[PDB]
Amino acid sequence: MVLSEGEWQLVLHVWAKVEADVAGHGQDILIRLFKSHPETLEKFDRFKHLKTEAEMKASEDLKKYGVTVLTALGAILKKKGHHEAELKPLAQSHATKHKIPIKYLEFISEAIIHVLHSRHPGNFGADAQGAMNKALELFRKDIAAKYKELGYQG
Ligand code: HEM
Repeated sequence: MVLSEGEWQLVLHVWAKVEADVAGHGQDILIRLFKSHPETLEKFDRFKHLKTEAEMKASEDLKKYGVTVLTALGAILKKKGHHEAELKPLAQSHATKHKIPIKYLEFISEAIIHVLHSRHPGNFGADAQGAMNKALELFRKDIAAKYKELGYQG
């Protein structure tokens, strides 16, 4: 797939708002993911024992990971599709060490779109949400193709 420059503009305009508070957005997104799809919390040995949202909110480890995820994804989005280098080490670790099925990447993509819609309604109208969705589909598609080269396709 290929996004037009106007679609990348929409994606990078709302991402610039997320970047004013990377740790807060990271928390919201992961909590939305774990509340919606609790099976995903099991991949985290660091904090799969968390039982409630309150515990999740108070976890410093969870907030750190949120920053890790959003910083890596922000660097990929800013490439505007030229992200081959960035995707290599990510696809290897998620396919061979963590073992994250593509389906889980779809789940976190939904959680991102939900939180942007909640926090940034004025910069996340239908067109900007369609463009973010396209940017995340592109990301999943390219990661899925690398999983396959790596021997995992999950
Ligand atoms: C937007 C999508 C995602 C991005 C950009 C991302 C990025 C990262 C980065 C940069 C790391 C640390 C370096 C490395 O291990 O490669 C990491 C580690 C990890 N990721 Fe993610 N990730 C994403 C989705 C997921 C999902 C959906 C799951 C699980 C349901 C997952 C589970 C893990 C695990 C278990 C670790 C190890 C954490 C540790 O113990 O510190 N990732 N991820």
